[PDB]
Amino acid sequence: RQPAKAPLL
Amino acid sequence: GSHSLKYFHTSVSRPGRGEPRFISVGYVDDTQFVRFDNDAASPRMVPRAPWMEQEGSEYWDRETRSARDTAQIFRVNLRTLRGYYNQSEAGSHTLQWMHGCELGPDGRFLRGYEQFAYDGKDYLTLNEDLRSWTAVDTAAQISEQKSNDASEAEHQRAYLEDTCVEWLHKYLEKGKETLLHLEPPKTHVTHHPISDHEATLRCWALGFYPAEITLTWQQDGEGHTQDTELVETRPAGDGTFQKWAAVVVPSGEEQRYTCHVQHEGLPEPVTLRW
Amino acid sequence: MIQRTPKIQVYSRHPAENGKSNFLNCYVSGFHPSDIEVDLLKNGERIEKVEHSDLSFSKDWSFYLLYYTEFTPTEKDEYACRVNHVTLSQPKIVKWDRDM
Repeated sequence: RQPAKAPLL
Repeated sequence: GSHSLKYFHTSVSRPGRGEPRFISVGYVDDTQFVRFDNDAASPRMVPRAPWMEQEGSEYWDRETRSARDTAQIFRVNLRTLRGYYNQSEAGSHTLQWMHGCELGPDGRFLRGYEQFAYDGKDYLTLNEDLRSWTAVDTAAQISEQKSNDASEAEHQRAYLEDTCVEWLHKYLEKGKETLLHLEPPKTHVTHHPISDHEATLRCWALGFYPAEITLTWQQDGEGHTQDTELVETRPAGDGTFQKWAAVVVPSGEEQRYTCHVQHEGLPEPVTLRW
Repeated sequence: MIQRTPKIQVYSRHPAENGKSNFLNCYVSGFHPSDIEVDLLKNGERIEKVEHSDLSFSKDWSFYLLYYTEFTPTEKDEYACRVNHVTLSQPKIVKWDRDM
């Protein structure tokens, strides 16, 4: 499965 | 052999037309198995491989929530990046995110990676040490500092070494009959006269999986015949791949040319002549 | 801003046999940005209801897509793919060759 939280830029 | 679990996320802003378009896909090795597309009133993560229907509704609900939240985060990032570069709202821009974990032949964690791109160029990279970031410019250095403030490398390291490894093991088991089945290429040679003195020999490789393959035309002692035309490996549309290699030979000398095909599904490399 | 023009391959799923069901594929790859127009043609006329795969990309961030439909190859029917992209001064037409 994919990450729950994607990084903020 | 080695295996990988990989995701590819793309967000493209649509000036004067609402939210950016967001599309993400997941791959196990060379097989796509999930997709998310926000171009819908109620977008869902959906399977793109038949063996993923063994996953229950809880899996799909959770993946749908994760992908919807990623799209919103990417809409924010596109707006942030537009301010970093002092760019107008009238321009369309692209933000891409790719990440994956790779297992070695021992089935253990071998390498993890994560990278961002802005308008088709490297932006921010999670290094293979999984504890540091590398920025491409001053804008990405601010993004690096945010990641440092949030221990983002530690969070992504946990996903890549734990969540990613565990679910790659599950996917490989659920789709073993196709993911672990090497499909050898079907091979043949075609002949097309160019003139009275020359002809084209085309060596075909059809219906193989995985995509990695090597095609070479041998002309006696020359293993890589001069001016061999190779096409990029291409999907057949059914999960398998295709490729061919062509060479122009003097008419009447076709017997001096041999095509070599090497693929992991073949117990030994295959040689063919017209 | 990095822009890349699409590479184009037009081909069939199975070896072409006249009068036999098959799939006409148009593979566009190595392009950026992702916005692209792809049409499959039968004797110069656009084929309706052509599907394409989910947008993905490669390590150099360039995108790839597979457009495909059902078709019946014959001796006289002329099939082709028409591609338009921001990098093209004009749309590009690539005829289908059953030997390629």
